[PDB]
Amino acid sequence: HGYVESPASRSYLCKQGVNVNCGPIQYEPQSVEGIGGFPQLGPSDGQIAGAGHFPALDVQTVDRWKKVTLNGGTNTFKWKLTAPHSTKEWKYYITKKGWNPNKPLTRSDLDLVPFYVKNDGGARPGTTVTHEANVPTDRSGYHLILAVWEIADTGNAFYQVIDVNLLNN
Ligand SMILES: [Cu+2]
Repeated sequence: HGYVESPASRSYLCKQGVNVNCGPIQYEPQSVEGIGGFPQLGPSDGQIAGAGHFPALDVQTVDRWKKVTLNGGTNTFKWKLTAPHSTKEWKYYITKKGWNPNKPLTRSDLDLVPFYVKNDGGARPGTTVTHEANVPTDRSGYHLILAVWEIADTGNAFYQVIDVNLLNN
C-alpha cells in the first residue's frame, strides 16, 4: 500500500481535506489497489482513478478536483508506502494534449507510453521512494498524471491519479 505524497495525489488531498466528497478513501489514500498489468490489463475504462474500487474518485469534471501546480520538465515524484511490497515497476502516464476533462478517464485519453518508467526487478523498497521524471513540455492547463505501482507477487497495482495545473511556456 502507498500513495504519491508529492506532487499530492487526488486521494492524498482527500485525506488532507483539500478535496471533498471522496468517500472512505479519504481515510486511506494508500489503498487505491486494483488489478495490475496496466494498460493491457487492470481496472476497466472509467474506473482507472479508483482502480475498480472507490468509485467516488472516478468522477471527472473541470472543477471537481483541486489541482496541483507543476512545471513541465524535470520533476521529483515522492511516494509514501504504508506497506512496502516486492516491486515490478513504477510508471507515470499523462493525459493526451486534447483530452476531455469533462469525461471519465479512459485508456484512450492517456499517452499509453509513460513519460517515466522504472523497473525494480522484484526488489523490496523503503517507506520512501523517489523518482526524477521529465514531464512532457508540450501540454498545458488541466491534465492528469497517473502514477502506477506494479506489485510483483500479486497480479495487482496501485493507481494514483494526480490532478495537475500544468505550465509549459
Ligand atoms: Cu499494500
